[PDB]
Amino acid sequence: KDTIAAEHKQEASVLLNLHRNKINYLIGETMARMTSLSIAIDRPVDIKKMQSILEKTFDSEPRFSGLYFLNAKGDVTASTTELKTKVNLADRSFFIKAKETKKTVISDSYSSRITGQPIFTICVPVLDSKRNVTDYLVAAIQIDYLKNLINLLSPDVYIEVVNQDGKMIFASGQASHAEDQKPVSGYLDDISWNMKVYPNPVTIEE
Amino acid sequence: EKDTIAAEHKQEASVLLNLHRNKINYLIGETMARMTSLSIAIDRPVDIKKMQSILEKTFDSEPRFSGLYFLNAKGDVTASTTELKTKVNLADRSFFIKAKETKKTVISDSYSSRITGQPIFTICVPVLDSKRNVTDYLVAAIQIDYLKNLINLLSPDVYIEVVNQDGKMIFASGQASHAEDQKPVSGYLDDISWNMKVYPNPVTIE
Repeated sequence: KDTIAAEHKQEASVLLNLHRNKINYLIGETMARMTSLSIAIDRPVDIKKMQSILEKTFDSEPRFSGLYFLNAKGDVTASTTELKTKVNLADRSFFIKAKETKKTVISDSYSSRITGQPIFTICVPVLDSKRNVTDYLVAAIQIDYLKNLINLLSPDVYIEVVNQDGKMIFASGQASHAEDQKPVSGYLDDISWNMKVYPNPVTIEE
Repeated sequence: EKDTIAAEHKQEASVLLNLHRNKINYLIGETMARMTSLSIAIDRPVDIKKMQSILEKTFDSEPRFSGLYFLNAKGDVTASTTELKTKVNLADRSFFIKAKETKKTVISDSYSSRITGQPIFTICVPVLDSKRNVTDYLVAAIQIDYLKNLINLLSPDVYIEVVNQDGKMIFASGQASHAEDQKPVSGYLDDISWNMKVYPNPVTIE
């Protein structure tokens, strides 16, 4: 029984690596796209050009809740989501941190002010020649997209992702599959979310 | 007995194979993403002075690149992170030929850089006008050494080999003597036809 259990633990550890890599790739690639956009856009930014870019970047990319451009004040000035009212994001932690650090920020999860759904965001400050922040690129990723990705590959195993405060980010599978099991866990690269993959129990065969 | 520890050594070679393939696949995917976002963000028609600055900013602090270049439709290098001594034309390169014909991103096999003289592989992204004619090319050359050092840094003590589809050695990490009497766990990368072979460690006295 110890031998099958050990196979099951190794399998869980394989899934842990597989699924974290998928998420790390999505996050990393998005950081790289937003960074390249911030570098290549011609100053001063033409807002209709930026709107076109965001739409083209968004197109056929289910990972995104939306892509947005903000002015120095945090007003959303371009948006893949058709906005019904003016939106300002200056109060968001990621915005406060991006402004302060003048570096890319990857936020914890929260409920989108624009769509009402759970997202997390990658924010890249756009700088002028004097290193002053003039604008912000914001890529909002849909948490549910990540969850569904994992669940489709691994429907029969219980996987949890939680943040440092212990907030559930998402959970995939039936928690019952986890009974009497200790999980195999590990953090993501760009955000301190911890993924826990529970090994499946040893069945009657044996 | 032995067979049980050998099975563990094999599983860890498999873990390493996936770790390292994931790393290189990410590097290639991220670089493609950076180049495609660049072509989308920049004003058209492309201004060569602005492209030159963008390439320098992209290249700066990126050990991965041998160099970044922009080619005109004839294959002349028109922007370059590498100081050029004479005119350079890459129209004879296989990747250029395939990029021109397919009008899609191409990833090349390894070769010796005409510009730096070092072993590299390149990622080439054609730039198209409104009517889908190819007018220019973005070229990102990555140093093989960078990949080799990347693998070595993670796994000094195990023998790993990367060979292309024809059996040409791309690079090896570690001492070949560690592979003696072992069968490798192997797999191809995603976007380039290189096969990575990770040899498990021998069973020790313990």
